[PDB]
Order: sequence, then C-alpha cells, then structure tokens
Amino acid sequence: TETIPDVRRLRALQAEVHEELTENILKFWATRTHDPVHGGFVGRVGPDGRPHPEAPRGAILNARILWTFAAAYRQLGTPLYREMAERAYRYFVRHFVDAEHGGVYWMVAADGRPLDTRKHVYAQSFAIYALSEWHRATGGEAALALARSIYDLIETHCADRVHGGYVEACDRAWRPLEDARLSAKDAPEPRSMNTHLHVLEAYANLYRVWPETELAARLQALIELFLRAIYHPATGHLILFFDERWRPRSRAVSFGHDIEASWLLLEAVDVLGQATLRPRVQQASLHLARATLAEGRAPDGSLYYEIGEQGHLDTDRHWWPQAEALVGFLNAYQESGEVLFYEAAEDVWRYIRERQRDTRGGEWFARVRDDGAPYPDDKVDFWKGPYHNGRACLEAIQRLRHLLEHV
Ligand SMILES: [Cl-]
Repeated sequence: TETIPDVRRLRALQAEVHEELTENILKFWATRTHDPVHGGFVGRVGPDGRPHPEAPRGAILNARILWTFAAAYRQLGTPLYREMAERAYRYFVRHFVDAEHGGVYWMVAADGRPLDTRKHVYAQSFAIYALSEWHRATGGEAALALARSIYDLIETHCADRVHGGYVEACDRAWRPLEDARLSAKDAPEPRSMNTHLHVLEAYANLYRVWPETELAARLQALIELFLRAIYHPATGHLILFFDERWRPRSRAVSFGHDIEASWLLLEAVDVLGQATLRPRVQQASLHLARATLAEGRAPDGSLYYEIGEQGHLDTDRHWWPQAEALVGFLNAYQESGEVLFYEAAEDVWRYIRERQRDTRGGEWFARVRDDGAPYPDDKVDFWKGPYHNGRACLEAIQRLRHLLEHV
C-alpha cells in the first residue's frame, strides 16, 4: 500500500542529481579550487569565478572539502575524488592540526601559518566528521586516530556535565572563551543549536567507524538534549540560542537547520541502533519536516532563509537550505511513506536546477533574491564549501537507489 513514484520518475531524478553532482559541483571544485602555490585549496573564489590563493583559509571549509571528496570517492569510486581528498587531507594535517595542544585552528594564512588559533567546537566537529569519513573511504589509521584525539579534547575541555552539551569555543590552549559566535550574525549566547547539531553529526560519523561505548553514551546524551531542550514541540522548530541551562535566548527560526536536523537526528539514532529512542526522534523529525513544508517554503517550493528575532521573514534563497531540503524531504518520504514529501523534494530540486545552480559560472549561487536575481556573492568562502550541496546529492542518489529497489 505504498504510494511510490514510478520507476521513470525516480530514475530521472537520480540521473539529474548524479549529473549535477559530477558534472557541475565536483567538477567546479576539482578544477577551480586546487592551489598549486601553497598546496591544498583556495580560501575564496569571487563572484566572477576568480580563485584567491592568497586569501586566509578556514578549517571548516577545508574539512568540508575533505569530507565531500572522501564521501564521493567512497560512493562513486572515481579516482580523481580520492586524489582531491588526499590533497585536502595532507594540507589539513600539516597546517590546521595543532600538534602541540591538539585539535584544529580556526583559520590559517594561505601558506599555512596560524592566523586565528581559537579552538571552536564547531570546527573540531567538522574535523572529526571529515577525518572519520576519510577513514571510512580508505581505512587510513592516522585519520581515525586524529579524529579520536579531537573527540577526547572536546570531552575533556568543553563538556558541560551538569547541564548537558558543550562550551563552544576555547583559545588555542583550550581555555574557554566568552564569545562563541561563529560569525557576526550569531547571538552572543553561550549555547547554540548550530554547534550542537554538528557535534551530533560528527559523533555519529565517528561512532560508525569506531563504536566506542562511552561515545555511544555521549551521542545518546546529545540526541536526548535535542529532544528535551532544542526541539520545540509547540512550533515544530528548533530554538537557536540558549544560556548554559538551556533556557531559550532566541525566537528566530531557521528553516534550513530545521530540515537538516530532521534527517541528521534520525541518522544519529540509527547509527546507535537505539530502537527505544527512535519513535520519539522520528516524531520530532517528521514534525520538523512538516513545519518546514508548511511555513518555510515559497510557492515555487524553495526554502526561505529565516524568521529573524524581530519576526522579519528573510525571503532570500540561500544555497544550503535548498540542499538540506532535498535530503530532508526525501528522508521524510522514506520515514512516513507520505508522497507529498517526495513531491516537495522534486519541487526543491526543480528550483535548484532552474534558479540556484549557476550554469554560466559553475557550482551554485550562494543566494538568490525573491524576484529571481542572483546576488553577486563569493562562490567559495569561509562558509561556502562543497559539503551541503555535495552531501545532498550523494544522499539523494543513495536514497533514490533504495526506493528503486522497492520494485
Ligand atoms: Cl558547504
């Protein structure tokens, strides 16, 4: 009694997503971004497509490049992707990894010299996430050892054992800072959904390749924290910022993070095999997906950016909430069987193809205005890597493969 799209449609979508990933996204990253002056990858590519090999380079961007090529190599086998992942890995261990105090720096100069040596938990998480994926792709022992060491540092210097969760930023020598903001957009509060979501994401990937008992408990504690403090059942949205005891300190809504969390929380519980926790997580996950469906979308099916603290709807289409909606809506279809979620996934994909991707200049536009005009934003920068859109394509391809197997 499944309602399932016909084989033609599933295959057509899968083919389009694969083409987008391999002929647009990964092609751009493999050809435009490698830097033969300093090694590794450039920190910025402007709106005109020009790479800037002298720009400062962020740990998050570089971890994202490692993760994406590693995951693409694992799933698709293409030797170029392993080559590109190795390139990212080598630069990362050489320059981002602090061999003295452990963990990864926030930002280095193009030549590898540390510029911003803070140890932000968000960056530590992305390091764990990428290193564990590289291990999953290659069996590399050093990558897994490094991921384990960073996990140990987060738990040692950042874990709040009284209230749950984590202090989010420390200095180079792991002493806590007051200002844990990832960027100027962010509220100056001690706890954020965003950082905790990516600790969860990282820990789930680590557990998959290293199923340590204590890690399972830390991951479960994070899932339980989301269910108890972060997810808001009255509205179907995540609360974004908090004090140390998880009292809400924000009323803003992020549609992209809602739909991202919707599928990542289920990935995390499934990695654990925690059958007792799953029903509650699925309920919250489906709610986040429905809330996004009903409140976060334009008539074209694309996702708006946020409702701000004063209530203003930011109608810009940023690239990453569209990617996250592709996976989150397909996931919601898989979980619920409700084909309206598949239709929503199809609609966001059509938007991605018709509006978000940049056919002229390659990759995807960072932002498109409500009237359809692309903003002249950078194509690659500190916060724009190949991870959200690359992962979204990889996830969709695999999910559509499973759906095709129901026949
Ligand atoms: Cl990204």
